[PDB]
Amino acid sequence: GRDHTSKQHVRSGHRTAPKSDNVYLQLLVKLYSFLARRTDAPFNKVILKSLFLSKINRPPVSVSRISRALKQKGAAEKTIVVVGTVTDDNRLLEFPKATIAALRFTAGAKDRILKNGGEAITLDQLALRAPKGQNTLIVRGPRNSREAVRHFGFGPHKGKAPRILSKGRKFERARGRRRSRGFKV
Amino acid sequence: PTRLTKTRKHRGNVSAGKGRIGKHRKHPGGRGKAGGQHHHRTNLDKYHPGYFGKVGMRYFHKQQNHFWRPEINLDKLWTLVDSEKKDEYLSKSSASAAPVIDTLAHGYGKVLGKGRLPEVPVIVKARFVSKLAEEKIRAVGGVVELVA
Amino acid sequence: AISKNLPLLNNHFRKHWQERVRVHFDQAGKKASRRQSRLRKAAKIAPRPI
Amino acid sequence: MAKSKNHTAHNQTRKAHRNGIKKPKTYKYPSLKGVDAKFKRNHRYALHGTAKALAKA
RNA sequence: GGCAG
RNA sequence: CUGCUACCA
RNA sequence: UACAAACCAUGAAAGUGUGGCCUAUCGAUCCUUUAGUCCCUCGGAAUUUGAGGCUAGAGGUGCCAGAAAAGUUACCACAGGG
RNA sequence: UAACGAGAUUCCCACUGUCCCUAUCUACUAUCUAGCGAAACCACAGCCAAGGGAACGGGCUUGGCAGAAUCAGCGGGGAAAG
RNA sequence: AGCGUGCUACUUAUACUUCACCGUGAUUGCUGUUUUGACGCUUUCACGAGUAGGCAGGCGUGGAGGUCAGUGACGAAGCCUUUGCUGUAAAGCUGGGUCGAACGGCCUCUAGUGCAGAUCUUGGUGGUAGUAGCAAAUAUUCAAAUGAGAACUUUGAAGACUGA
RNA sequence: UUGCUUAAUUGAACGUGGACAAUUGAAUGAAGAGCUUUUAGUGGGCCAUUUUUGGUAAGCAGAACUGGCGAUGCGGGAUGA
RNA sequence: GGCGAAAGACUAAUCGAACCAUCUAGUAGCUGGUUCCUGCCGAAGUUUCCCUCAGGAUAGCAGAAGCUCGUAUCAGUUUUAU
RNA sequence: GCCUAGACCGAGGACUGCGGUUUUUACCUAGGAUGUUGGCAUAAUGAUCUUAAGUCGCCCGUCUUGAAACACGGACCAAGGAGUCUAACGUCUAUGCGAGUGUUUGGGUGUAAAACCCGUACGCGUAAUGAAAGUGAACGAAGGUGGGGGCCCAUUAGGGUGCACCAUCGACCGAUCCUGAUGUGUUCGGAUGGAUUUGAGUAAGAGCAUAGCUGUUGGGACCCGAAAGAUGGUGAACUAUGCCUG
RNA sequence: GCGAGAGACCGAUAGCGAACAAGUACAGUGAUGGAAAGAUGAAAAGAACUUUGAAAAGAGAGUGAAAAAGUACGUGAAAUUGUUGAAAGGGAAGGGCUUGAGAUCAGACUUGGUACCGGGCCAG
Ligand SMILES: [Mg+2]
Ligand SMILES: [Mg+2]
Ligand SMILES: [Mg+2]
Ligand SMILES: [Mg+2]
Ligand SMILES: [Mg+2]
Ligand SMILES: [Mg+2]
Ligand SMILES: [Mg+2]
Ligand SMILES: [Mg+2]
Ligand SMILES: [Mg+2]
Ligand SMILES: [Mg+2]
Ligand SMILES: [Mg+2]
Ligand SMILES: [Mg+2]
Ligand SMILES: [Mg+2]
Ligand SMILES: [Mg+2]
Ligand SMILES: [Mg+2]
Ligand SMILES: [Mg+2]
Ligand SMILES: [Mg+2]
Ligand SMILES: [Mg+2]
Ligand SMILES: [Mg+2]
Ligand SMILES: [Mg+2]
Ligand SMILES: [Mg+2]
Ligand SMILES: [Mg+2]
Ligand SMILES: [Mg+2]
Ligand SMILES: [Mg+2]
Ligand SMILES: [Mg+2]
Ligand SMILES: [Mg+2]
Ligand SMILES: [Mg+2]
Ligand SMILES: [Mg+2]
Ligand SMILES: [Mg+2]
Ligand SMILES: [Mg+2]
Ligand SMILES: [Mg+2]
Ligand SMILES: [Mg+2]
Ligand SMILES: [Mg+2]
Ligand SMILES: [Mg+2]
Ligand SMILES: [Mg+2]
Ligand SMILES: [Mg+2]
Ligand SMILES: [Mg+2]
Ligand SMILES: [Mg+2]
Ligand SMILES: [Mg+2]
Ligand SMILES: [Mg+2]
Ligand SMILES: [Mg+2]
Ligand SMILES: [Mg+2]
Ligand SMILES: [Mg+2]
Ligand SMILES: [Mg+2]
Ligand SMILES: [Mg+2]
Ligand SMILES: [Mg+2]
Ligand SMILES: [Mg+2]
Ligand SMILES: [Mg+2]
Ligand SMILES: [Mg+2]
Ligand SMILES: [Mg+2]
Ligand SMILES: [Mg+2]
Ligand SMILES: [Mg+2]
Ligand SMILES: [Mg+2]
Ligand SMILES: [Mg+2]
Ligand SMILES: [Mg+2]
Ligand SMILES: [Mg+2]
Ligand SMILES: [Mg+2]
Ligand SMILES: [Mg+2]
Ligand SMILES: [Mg+2]
Ligand SMILES: [Mg+2]
Ligand SMILES: [Mg+2]
Ligand SMILES: [Mg+2]
Ligand SMILES: [Mg+2]
Ligand SMILES: [Mg+2]
Ligand SMILES: [Mg+2]
Ligand SMILES: [Mg+2]
Ligand SMILES: [Mg+2]
Ligand SMILES: [Mg+2]
Ligand SMILES: [Mg+2]
Ligand SMILES: [Mg+2]
Ligand SMILES: [Mg+2]
Ligand SMILES: [Mg+2]
Ligand SMILES: [Mg+2]
Ligand SMILES: [Mg+2]
Ligand SMILES: [Mg+2]
Ligand SMILES: [Mg+2]
Ligand SMILES: [Mg+2]
Ligand SMILES: [Mg+2]
Ligand SMILES: [Mg+2]
Ligand SMILES: [Mg+2]
Ligand SMILES: [Mg+2]
Ligand SMILES: [Mg+2]
Ligand SMILES: [Mg+2]
Ligand SMILES: [Mg+2]
Ligand SMILES: [Mg+2]
Repeated sequence: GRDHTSKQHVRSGHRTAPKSDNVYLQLLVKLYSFLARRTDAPFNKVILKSLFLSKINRPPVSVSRISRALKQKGAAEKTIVVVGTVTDDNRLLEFPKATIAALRFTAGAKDRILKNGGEAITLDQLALRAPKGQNTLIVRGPRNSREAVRHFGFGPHKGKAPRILSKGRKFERARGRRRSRGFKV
Repeated sequence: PTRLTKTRKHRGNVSAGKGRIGKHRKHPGGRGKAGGQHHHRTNLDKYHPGYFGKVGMRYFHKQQNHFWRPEINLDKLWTLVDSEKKDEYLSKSSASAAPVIDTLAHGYGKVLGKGRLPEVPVIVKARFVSKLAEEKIRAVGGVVELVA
Repeated sequence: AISKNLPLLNNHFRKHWQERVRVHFDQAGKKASRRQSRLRKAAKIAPRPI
Repeated sequence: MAKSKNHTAHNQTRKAHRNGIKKPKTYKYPSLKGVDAKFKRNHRYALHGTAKALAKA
């Protein structure tokens, strides 16, 4: 017998492969499994891990986030890397000339990027023009802006959103939300 | 598919995952929202505060068509300009000739003032505008024309 | 009866609802017969518009 | 007829030590909630002026 | 809680 | 103070 | 319990005082009623009554997180309980 | 309270196998044969003593022991059946 | 071969040590030799009790799309069987016998999909067991006939009973 | 820096700039730490040592800490949660 | 409802409210059962509220999915100081 | 230091390493068993079945703190037999498109319930807040500070830039309370500046749709099970009582 | 109701209660309740005839692809049972582990190569 100081036979708790059965995503995982196994560049290990992530863990990246990341000091000619979808933002007044590598582009995002003199390339084209991820800049979308996160950790004095189907004066606004109706939490 | 359900995996085990002590029963605790003030108070107070009671005044025969007023902000206002002529308008627009944006004809009732406009004169036709939306439109040399 | 952090539902199924379930199996059949009625009515009075 | 066990703390430290007992995390800046309103009010102006001076410098 | 002796 | 009558927290 | 913003009492003053030297001495939703704002609404448009809202108290649940409630069965029934 | 009572009760005479205390006899069974032929019940089954054990075992542990196949009876046990 | 105490040896748990094998978790490397499996191969180390319960990977059944230009009256399916083989297992395959018209493997879809129990349901069958029993109403007997066969039928003779 | 505070050029809080580098300031260990969502069963317990209350006591009733049985086989206590 | 020289008696083997069909698969916090294999992890009988005490909700204990990172700073332990 | 008896095992499968002896770019006991001999292949060997012997082994399922129980169900066998479907939902995952998304109410079309095509509306999302009248989201590089993977410059270290995310201080929008400018249907308006207040908000959108497991609520609702309640009918061939006729 | 076409439906304990002389048989005074029950073979070719027997039947024969299809009819499981054979058995039997005995099954002289080379298994 052994006096176990930890739980036995515990899986790592991290994805070692995409849940997706897309063969082309599997080819991308192949390419970056080789790069991460053989290049010593930390970029390739980060990209390989990000290719496993689920859809909510790869939030869409607006073309405004890319504009703001390119507005960092000394980052105007970096290659923007988004492991996910790049969406359009019709609130931009202007977009620069940039090189962006992404899993997917929307029609508006790709149209704007090419309209302004830039490139919209895939991660395999990235692996050839930057096999060690030189002069790159990974951009991630907001994870906590999702609607489901509004209701996480609901409780008294927690300030989160109740799980409710209708909105109005008759739906969960009286007792416990108001001192005129008892208490407020 | 039923072949993927845990009912197929519980076959051969006595209780079907319901327990030997608990003994899956008809309706322990009541039906529906029963006992919301008595034995489900700990649940409703924690997760649905405000559930019991009245707030506000009633409105007999409320017609929601009266309250139709979709909002469009200023950072989204130039999307109502024709896409094929947006860049030309953004370049050649002046006080003598500025694009007209009919927000009501595009389905909006009130113009709100979030975001920033291009520094380009526009003529905005709206049923309602906010104070800051109209201040920002006038600042770029534009105007708000009230319609009904 | 009330459990977890879930939305509170309004499922109006306390009457004998199963006696009044209308399933539209005949959507395609009604589409086709509606088209045939429309053709017959047009051909009856052609070239007068329907 | 229904006389049962009244109270017991047996097995409660075992359950508390399965996943606890976890100390709270420390952060560089604690929340100023509950701090004197007069101090908090003035501290707002002090930080604003400090930020202006560093920005100009 | 209202009348009344 | 007795009698009668009245009773949604 | 400790402060914040007022307005006060007391003391020469510093101060002290947000009930009782401290540890008990008490009460939701719905309804009613009063005070306050004299403000919002009565939805074809108004005026005046009336009604409904918003904020704070009171009327009470002592089984005190709070059903509206008398017995008998030796004629008895059912689900169960070692 | 006369009369009445398959009502409850006590005493007396007669009477007697109720008893002392049992015995004998008859028919029909049971019994054996030919023919006919069910049912209740059935976890598996069926020898005891002690132990421990859900605190009264057929099974477990430790002992006693233990030899085919059976018939008529019997009512201790099967915490027998209903 | 008891009681108190000391000593030596010896006995043996699913425990400990070394080694083999299974699995789980982690871990080393693998593309100019990656090379028709990289959801693969490979190096190393540690670990394995389990009701209620959770999850994962599989076995099996009816039907559906596709595929094997699959099996089959020269014998499909079913059934019986120390003929065996494979898998930890759920099970799969096979020899012999019987039989007579359909059936399977693989990639997927789907569900009225897996039984030892529910005083379960319907059907069937035991032990009991050739056992309990076939005992109220007085009672039958001889002979002949008929018939393969007569306690029980018919006729005769008798003996009885119901007893208006 | 401030509208707080001081009689004040005093302080309070938050800062710009500078110095002190792996003995960065006890031990031992660390199949790593932190974070989130979601859902099952359960909500009759019982026993042993020690502390302990009621009771003459109880294989009694009630608490404390720990370890167990329940949920667990294996060797020993003949047998036995 | 009937009928009752009255027993809750009788009303088609049914009576302290007949029988038949339907509402109806009435409801049950209660009893019973709940069907293949292997692998990995693995409890609770405790807190608070409840006409709550054979039941629920709530927190705890458990599984699964992971995510952000990679020795960062953690511990059912000791030492020293207080 | 030396000598000496026995038992169990032999995983791996070209080479690669560390050592040792070096007479040597050789050899070794040094990153896991070889050599030799005999016998057998009609068989020594292995498996299963039956049975004996030794040893251990109580009847399963169930509720239970506790069952082999003198607790309950079970005589036997075959066939049937119990978490389903639907409406609306939470989390997670996969997929398509993405500030949008959803063709299928309908229309077109057809090889005719299929497949293919079409679009207005509408739903959800893109704005919140207040009971309401109503109002309605940039001081700033969409803010500051401390971290922060990755990237850039380096060269232990160090500097720059730092998305997601975390802690913290602010700004903006609605409500509440205070102040109350030019003005005026003189009671309206509400500029401006504030407040230990408050919102399920802003602060370079993330959603919509289909599907799957799991979980939820209403439904017969995992299967079987009341005593009862109600609606509409059938019985006085038994029996109770009255009447008529014997 | 009348007439049609279909199905990822059920396949005779299922599917309607009813695949059949089924709302039939049967029960109840009555209202009502209400089953079980499909399958020889391509074709009856449904076994002439002889013999034993009172007969039913049996034994020969005959038809048939088959009588291991004879209407007590395709296949023909289990419970339960007869016979034959094998084995065991002092107040149950059954099970696991291990070996013996008996029975069954298997395998390298290989798809061996040319007296020899070498191999397989069991052992010293
Ligand atoms: Mg171990
Ligand atoms: Mg409601
Ligand atoms: Mg109130
Ligand atoms: Mg479950
Ligand atoms: Mg159960
Ligand atoms: Mg339960
Ligand atoms: Mg109550
Ligand atoms: Mg308890
Ligand atoms: Mg004073
Ligand atoms: Mg004061
Ligand atoms: Mg009111
Ligand atoms: Mg009106
Ligand atoms: Mg009150
Ligand atoms: Mg109470
Ligand atoms: Mg209470
Ligand atoms: Mg009563
Ligand atoms: Mg009584
Ligand atoms: Mg008891
Ligand atoms: Mg008399
Ligand atoms: Mg028994
Ligand atoms: Mg005995
Ligand atoms: Mg005893
Ligand atoms: Mg017994
Ligand atoms: Mg013995
Ligand atoms: Mg007797
Ligand atoms: Mg007896
Ligand atoms: Mg001695
Ligand atoms: Mg050993
Ligand atoms: Mg295990
Ligand atoms: Mg289990
Ligand atoms: Mg089916
Ligand atoms: Mg063929
Ligand atoms: Mg065959
Ligand atoms: Mg045929
Ligand atoms: Mg096929
Ligand atoms: Mg089924
Ligand atoms: Mg069965
Ligand atoms: Mg079972
Ligand atoms: Mg039965
Ligand atoms: Mg039966
Ligand atoms: Mg007899
Ligand atoms: Mg008799
Ligand atoms: Mg006579
Ligand atoms: Mg639960
Ligand atoms: Mg619970
Ligand atoms: Mg319980
Ligand atoms: Mg238990
Ligand atoms: Mg143990
Ligand atoms: Mg033992
Ligand atoms: Mg002893
Ligand atoms: Mg009476
Ligand atoms: Mg009486
Ligand atoms: Mg009767
Ligand atoms: Mg009556
Ligand atoms: Mg049911
Ligand atoms: Mg029922
Ligand atoms: Mg209960
Ligand atoms: Mg474990
Ligand atoms: Mg119980
Ligand atoms: Mg080897
Ligand atoms: Mg034994
Ligand atoms: Mg039970
Ligand atoms: Mg029970
Ligand atoms: Mg008990
Ligand atoms: Mg048991
Ligand atoms: Mg017992
Ligand atoms: Mg009993
Ligand atoms: Mg019981
Ligand atoms: Mg029984
Ligand atoms: Mg079956
Ligand atoms: Mg739309
Ligand atoms: Mg509004
Ligand atoms: Mg935002
Ligand atoms: Mg009632
Ligand atoms: Mg009569
Ligand atoms: Mg049928
Ligand atoms: Mg039928
Ligand atoms: Mg047949
Ligand atoms: Mg044949
Ligand atoms: Mg045949
Ligand atoms: Mg046959
Ligand atoms: Mg048999
Ligand atoms: Mg004997
Ligand atoms: Mg043997
Ligand atoms: Mg042998």
